Amino acid sequence: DAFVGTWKLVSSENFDDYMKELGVGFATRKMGGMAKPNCIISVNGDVITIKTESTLKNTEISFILGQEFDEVTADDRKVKSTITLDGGVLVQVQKWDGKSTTIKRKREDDKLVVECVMKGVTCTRVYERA
Ligand SMILES: CCCCCCCCCCCCCC(=O)O
Repeated sequence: DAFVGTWKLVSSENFDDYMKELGVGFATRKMGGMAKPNCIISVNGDVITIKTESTLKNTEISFILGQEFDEVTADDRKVKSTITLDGGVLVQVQKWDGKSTTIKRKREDDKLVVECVMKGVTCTRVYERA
C-alpha cells in the first residue's frame, strides 16, 4: 500500500537511548547505532512482511493485522507482538516480561517515519525510498 516499498534509513534520533532503555548491551548497541538498514515492506493477501536488512544484522517479521505473533527481535528479546492499522499508522506493540514497547510506522510526505517508545524514551527514525 502506501507502505509497500524498499526504504533506506536516512536519519535517527535517540536510538542509543531507546536501545539502552530496552536493556541492550554495549556490543549489540554498537552494532545498531551507526547501522543504516533497508526496510522492505510487502503484502500478500492478509500477510504483511517487514524485512530489515543491514550489514551486521537482518530481521524479518510476517504477520496478519490484529493477530498476535511470537517474534525474536534484532536484540534477541523473545516478545509477543501485535500490529494494527490505526489512522494510516502501523502500530506495533511488543510485550515481554511485563514490559512493552511500541513501534509506530507512518507515511509522511516522502518519508517512512518510525517512532520507537520505551518508557520515557522516544526515538524517531526516518527512511526514504531507495
Ligand atoms: C539495524 C540493526 C539494529 C540492531 C540493534 C537492536 C535494535 C532493536 C530495536 C529495533 C527497533 C526497530 C526500528 C526500525 O525499524 O527502524
